Amino acid sequence: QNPMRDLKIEKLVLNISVGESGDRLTRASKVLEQLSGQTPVQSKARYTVRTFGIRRNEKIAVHVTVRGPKAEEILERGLKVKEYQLRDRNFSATGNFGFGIDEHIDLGIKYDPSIGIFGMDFYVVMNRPGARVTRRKRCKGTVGNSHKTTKEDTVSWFKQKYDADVLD
Amino acid sequence: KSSAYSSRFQTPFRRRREGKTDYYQRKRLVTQHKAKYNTPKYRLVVRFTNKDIICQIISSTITGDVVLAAAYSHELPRYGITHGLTNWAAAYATGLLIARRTLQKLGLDETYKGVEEVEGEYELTEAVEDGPRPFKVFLDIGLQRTTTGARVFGALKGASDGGLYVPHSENRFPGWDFETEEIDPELLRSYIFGGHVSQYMEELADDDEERFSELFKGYLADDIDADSLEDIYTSAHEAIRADPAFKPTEKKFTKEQYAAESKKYRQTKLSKEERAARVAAKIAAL
Amino acid sequence: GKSHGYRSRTRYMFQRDFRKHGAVHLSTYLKVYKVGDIVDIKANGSIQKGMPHKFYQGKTGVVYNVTKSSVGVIINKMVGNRYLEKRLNLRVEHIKHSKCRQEFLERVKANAAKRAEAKAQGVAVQLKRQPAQPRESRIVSTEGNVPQTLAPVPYETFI
Amino acid sequence: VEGLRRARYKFPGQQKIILSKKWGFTNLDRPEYLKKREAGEVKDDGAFVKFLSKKGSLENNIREFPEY
RNA sequence: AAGCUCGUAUCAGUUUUAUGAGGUAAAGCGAAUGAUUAGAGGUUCCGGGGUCUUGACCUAUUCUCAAACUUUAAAUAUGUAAGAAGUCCUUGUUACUUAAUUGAACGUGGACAUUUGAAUGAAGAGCUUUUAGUGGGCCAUUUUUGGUAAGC
RNA sequence: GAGAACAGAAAUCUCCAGUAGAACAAAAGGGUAAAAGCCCCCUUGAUUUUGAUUUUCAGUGUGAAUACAAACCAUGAAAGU
RNA sequence: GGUUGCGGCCAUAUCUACCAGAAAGCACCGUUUCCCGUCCGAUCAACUGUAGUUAAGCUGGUAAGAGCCUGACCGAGUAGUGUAGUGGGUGACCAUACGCGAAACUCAGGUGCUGCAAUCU
Ligand SMILES: [Mg+2]
Ligand SMILES: [Mg+2]
Ligand SMILES: [Mg+2]
Ligand SMILES: [Mg+2]
Ligand SMILES: [Mg+2]
Ligand SMILES: [Mg+2]
Repeated sequence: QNPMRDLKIEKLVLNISVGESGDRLTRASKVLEQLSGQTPVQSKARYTVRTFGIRRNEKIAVHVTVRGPKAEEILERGLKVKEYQLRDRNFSATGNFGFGIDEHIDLGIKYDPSIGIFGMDFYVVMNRPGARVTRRKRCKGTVGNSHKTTKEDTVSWFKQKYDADVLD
Repeated sequence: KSSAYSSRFQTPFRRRREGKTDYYQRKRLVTQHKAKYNTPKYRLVVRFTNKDIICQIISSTITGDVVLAAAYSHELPRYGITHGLTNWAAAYATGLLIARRTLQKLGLDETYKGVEEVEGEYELTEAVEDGPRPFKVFLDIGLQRTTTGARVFGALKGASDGGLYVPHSENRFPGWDFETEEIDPELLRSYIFGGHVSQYMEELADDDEERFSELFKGYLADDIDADSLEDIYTSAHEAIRADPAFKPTEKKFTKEQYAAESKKYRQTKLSKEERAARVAAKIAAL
Repeated sequence: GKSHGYRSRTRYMFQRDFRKHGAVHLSTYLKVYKVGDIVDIKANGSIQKGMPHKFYQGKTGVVYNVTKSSVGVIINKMVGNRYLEKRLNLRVEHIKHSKCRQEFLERVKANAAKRAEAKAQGVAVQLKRQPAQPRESRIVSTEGNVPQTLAPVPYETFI
Repeated sequence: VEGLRRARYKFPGQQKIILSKKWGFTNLDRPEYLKKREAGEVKDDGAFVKFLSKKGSLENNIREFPEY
């Protein structure tokens, strides 16, 4: 019985973790502007670590969230780099998954030596219709066990489409 | 969950567990000046569910809240409004309906006739000299967020225009721009008679016929074009002021008949004798 | 040196009850107090305004003034060898109606009803309370209740 | 008994040597412990034991003490 | 010490009845926090030796504790009430308060006498002025702090 | 706890569990979860006039604190504060 | 009796794992011209009730369930305690006389009640 409990893409987050701030971060933030069509948001460092070379509230990283049909388009181009292959890991016990890349030029953007080369973090959030019950202001509730997203459900969902496989 | 966690857990209030009542604002909404003794404070409760609008006048008592008057959006069909029972214009009409209904009940409908020439102007219900002060209520919006243009303030306008004195400001009405501290009456008046809906109908008709057929299906079936919703709202306002009394729907069946049918679809608890049988039987099988 | 602050030695007195923290229920604010009412004082730890001093904890007084969110209470305080009158401004969260007379007003109503009821029939309406009296004579039967003999038990350790 | 008697000389005050009627370090009398053991209500866990109660879920009380 | 106003009158180092307040004695640790003995069953791409042990946490148990820990919680002490300045019925004042003669406060007039609202007692109760000496204390039972202890 | 290029015990991102085991300038004890904590917006009531009350107490002072009245203001859709 | 709005007491109401739910209601759900708010119409705002679904929320039932609540000559008149003696004992402490009287433990039962308004085979 699966009349409406079909697995669905909730959102996709593109995270670029830059050690320092300033010119390096601005160029990294430039990549996400046209890769997703949206202005990104920078995150500050929670507490300083001397070894990593960051200070408290230094605005080190940047991320962006994309939803709707645009999210699938970026995911498909991001899966071209992996050749539609993932490990038995990369899938959370909550039904979420993600992967990382080392270059952003191979997505389709030009080299642009005024920007540079950056890696990206892909993470896809999965859910089902009716997840609003945990996000609405009034009468907030919790999703039932049968309606939850499972690791075995996501990998099966990832196999039927994209004709991909999972490693050991 | 360990037994220690459960034992020391303190459950919140039932209305807070269900996420329906904000007790922080409730205390300030219902607490009366102690030197005024049993003088009740009346709340104008306005709630918005899917495809329905609810308006009530409620006073608080130790045993429980007491309703003074009620007005439902689904009662608008008997006043000429059938389409859009949840939009901004519907909120204004049911806000007017509750205001006129309570004035008649208290015998004060003759005085404080409201405004018969609505033009989107911000004004309060002034008291009359050597006479009774207007009935005063305070707006209760519950968990609704306060944003300019929200439908809750639309029901507020109808109650104010209906003769009720409801203290409020005009910075949350549509047409108020944050750059200049003044209201725009011409844009506010359009929302009263569904001006925003009319603009959508004419624009969507000349942009995409498929969506204009999918939406506004009742308008096509009943032959109401983009210039007919404004006049039916105008006629509805005059109909509300004419017969604002409450008429309940005739019950097809009695409460006893309803009770008997609902009994068949309810599961009943088990007493101790058969509960002991179930566990004893499970022992013999396991 | 010694310490004698306003809330000294109130570590346990002003605590909330177990699993009874949080907001105040609304029935506290819906009660009505009038001049002449008898109220008893119990501070609430979560309301820091209009809080009584620790001496008046558990004391009972009479309302003499009513304000917006508070009432005035009169307390007799023994100082030296005589009592002095004390006036307190307390928010309604820290007080409640005293039941030391709600069960006395009903006896007043009962006395009037009994006095009027017997007026037409019998004199000596007998509306004074009496202390517990010694038991009257009675007969105890042994039918099915034959006395059972008991004896002291020997000493044992069972440890 | 002789070992405990010799230990009294190291302590001030008066001490008594009492022969307990309980089974070992348990809080049960000897006849009570024997009755529980023959009914399969005692399970060994290290140096002490665990007993079977009439409360709790049957799912937990069946996998333990299968003899009962 | 001088009295003064009055005299059945209210009062009481007391009990009873009704109704509050408290966190000490005790108790508790397979209840929170903090100590603490012993095994048992499990867990690792996440400690270290060795091809399998010792430490780590997990779960179910076990021994023993707290002036500055605690769910529970006495005994003794402790607040208030037990009527005439009371109760009830009717309706007058106001610039306060109420959508409103709605309410609040204070009153007019009417109805109910001392089994008139538990017990016991009461060299009567209430009140004012003025001034002496004193402001080194110590002992006993019980509770209790410092100290090995002390006629400390 | 389960996951994501460089990335590791600790950088950033996502979900789940989470009665407060956090935080609230300072000593400690109370208090607090659609807040009294975190972030954002607007502000000066940390204002004017003179009384009453609580604590230490001789029912003196000083310090601190509580509830109002009469003004003028802030904030909010509003009750309110 | 079911359901919705507003509540009162604030776990007999919570928590864990499963099953069920006619009618209506509630809800998920569809859309982005307009008021409005975001990195993201996810949250918030508006529009339609039309295209869909009881999958979840929600409600009820089930469990020698955990927790919670109530009671018991269950433990126990035990621990503790007011008062008394030219009582016992080197002492530490203890017994008796006239009174008050716990907690843990054990067992049994219970698993929300209810006010105002509206609506429904
Ligand atoms: Mg609010
Ligand atoms: Mg302050
Ligand atoms: Mg103490
Ligand atoms: Mg002790
Ligand atoms: Mg001298
Ligand atoms: Mg003597």
